[PDB]
Amino acid sequence: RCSFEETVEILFEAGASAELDDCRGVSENVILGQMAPIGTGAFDVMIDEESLVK
Amino acid sequence: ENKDMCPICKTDRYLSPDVKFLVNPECYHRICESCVDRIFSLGPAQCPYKGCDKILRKNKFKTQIFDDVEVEKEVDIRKRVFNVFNKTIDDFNGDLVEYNKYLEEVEDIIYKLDHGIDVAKTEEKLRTYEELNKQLIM
Amino acid sequence: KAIPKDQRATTPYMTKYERARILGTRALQISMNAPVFVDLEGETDPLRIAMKELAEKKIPLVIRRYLPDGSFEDWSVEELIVD
Amino acid sequence: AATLQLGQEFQLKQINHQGEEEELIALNLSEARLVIKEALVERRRAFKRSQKKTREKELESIDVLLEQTTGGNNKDLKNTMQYLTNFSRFRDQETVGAVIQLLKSTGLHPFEVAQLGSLACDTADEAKTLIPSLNNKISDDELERILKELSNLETLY
Amino acid sequence: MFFIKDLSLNITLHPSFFGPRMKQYLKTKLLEEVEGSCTGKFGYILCVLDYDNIDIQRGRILPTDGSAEFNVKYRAVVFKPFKGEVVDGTVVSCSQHGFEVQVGPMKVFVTKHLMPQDLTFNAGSNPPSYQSSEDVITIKSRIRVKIEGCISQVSSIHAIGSIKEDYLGAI
Amino acid sequence: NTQPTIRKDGLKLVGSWKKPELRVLSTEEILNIFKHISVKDFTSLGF
Ligand SMILES: [Zn+2]
Ligand SMILES: [Zn+2]
Repeated sequence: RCSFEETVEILFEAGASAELDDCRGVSENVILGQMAPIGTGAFDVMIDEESLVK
Repeated sequence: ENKDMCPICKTDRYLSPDVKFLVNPECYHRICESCVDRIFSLGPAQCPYKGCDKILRKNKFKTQIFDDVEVEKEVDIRKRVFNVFNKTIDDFNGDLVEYNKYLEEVEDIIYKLDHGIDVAKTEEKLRTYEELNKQLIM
Repeated sequence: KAIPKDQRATTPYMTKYERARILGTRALQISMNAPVFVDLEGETDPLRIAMKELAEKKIPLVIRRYLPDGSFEDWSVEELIVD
Repeated sequence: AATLQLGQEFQLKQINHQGEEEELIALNLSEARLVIKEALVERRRAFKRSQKKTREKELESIDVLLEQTTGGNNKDLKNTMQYLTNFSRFRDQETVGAVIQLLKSTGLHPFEVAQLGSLACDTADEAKTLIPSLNNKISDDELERILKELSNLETLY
Repeated sequence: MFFIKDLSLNITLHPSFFGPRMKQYLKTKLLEEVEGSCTGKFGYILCVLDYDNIDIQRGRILPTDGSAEFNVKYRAVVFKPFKGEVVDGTVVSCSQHGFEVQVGPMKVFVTKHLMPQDLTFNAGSNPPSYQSSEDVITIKSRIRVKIEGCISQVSSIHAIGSIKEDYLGAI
Repeated sequence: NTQPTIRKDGLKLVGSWKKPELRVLSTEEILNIFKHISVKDFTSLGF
């Protein structure tokens, strides 16, 4: 919400009311600088050790 | 007394007296908690109770309801010597004369200890304590 | 909390994003000296080798599809129908 | 400190890797040597299995044969074996079972009985001074008896 | 104290170690890093019990670099010092501030001020030894030290001991 | 005690009592009153 327009007011109300953020939003993951759940990053890639012996 | 209970903490009545005042059996001197804890916590040294030089050891304290140092020492030595002698030459057969004579000897020993005499008979009483302990071990 | 194999109700087809990340991660491993499971026809580029392994389903990976309620599923890329 | 109040991971309540509750395992310097020296043997069997396809000399020689097993990065464990062996008077796990039978008979804390079995004392005042947690939790005559039976269980090897 | 605790560690593997035998490699790494090292939370790790039934759980791929991350739960024998703990040791290095007692893998230090008054430092001897009124503290001599405090820094643990109190000193 | 009317003026808060006695509320007084706030009070406000 703070990213769009009124940054300082939203931040001040957030800190005042002890607000918590889930941090799965788009802009949130952008600001923190790591992978977001969009497209390629909307799923994790794993490894199966039982498949290496195939 | 309410005016002497620790050379550093002699008047703690208006400071909420919530600390106890321990007494070491080798000094017979009152020391408050925060002082004695540092005393035996920094090492077994003597307390400065009016220039006291007898070393205060770690732990081995006691609570005192105050019955004067004379009677407290006489009851501590009385109980200790009573345990050293145990029931030797006492309730062995039922005699009353020799029993009262032996009790007279024990009370005379405790008397010589509480009076000290000349630091000569009391040492013989200590050797008597070692002999009685050797008899109780066997 | 890991939905079992008899209750996996997601699409069995591999999406373009799953194929993309599988070819990207697999090609990245091949570039980092990974054991190749397919005989090469003379290729040098790692992406072509990754697509060669995807064409024969020799890629040893399994996808953990996250569900919106917090759960997930394990769809191996060998059982996923490509294209 | 030493007031029966350890850290978080060293609390009386422990949890194994299966999820069950387990009491804190406290070991004295007697079976603690037979457990390291014990597991190193099966570790040597595990190292020689995949390979197919007087009291001080044996200690250092076995520590060398086990040093060849490891990658030469854990010699402080062998020096710890020399420390324990130089400070150990017990032997054989049967006698150790008897020692646990004598320590658990009083109903004390595992750390307390560990400090009891790990220290060599002759009187009860020694055990009460070296162990600040034990001063009134158990009788002195019983501690002297435990030290007597232990004194009969120790043998110069 | 020599305790036994179940520890968990995250092992990182290079993509070149993804052979069918990789499990062995895991155990290999699980030894090379854990045995001999030290942690500020569990103390000096001595040995690792149960080598056959080592749980592998499931390996996860982190984003960049492509390295593999594993969460291993095992049982290990570790050594953790404690404050106010009577231990025994042998001197190694000597200093004017005090002799450095060696207790297992830990090198405890005893301050000169934490020593009785009769124990004096002697530098004229080779090696310099602490001579008292009855006991002579030398390198090869065995001394029972009561640890007063311990420091739990990451991968480094040092403790401070004393022998001023009764029933202590040379063995 | 009659609760005054708090008005904002020049980065300050002036309190008006009708009883009229108007007194300016200082920062130390407001902070004291805030120090006497119970848990249910400010947690009922959104803190
Ligand atoms: Zn005082
Ligand atoms: Zn005194």
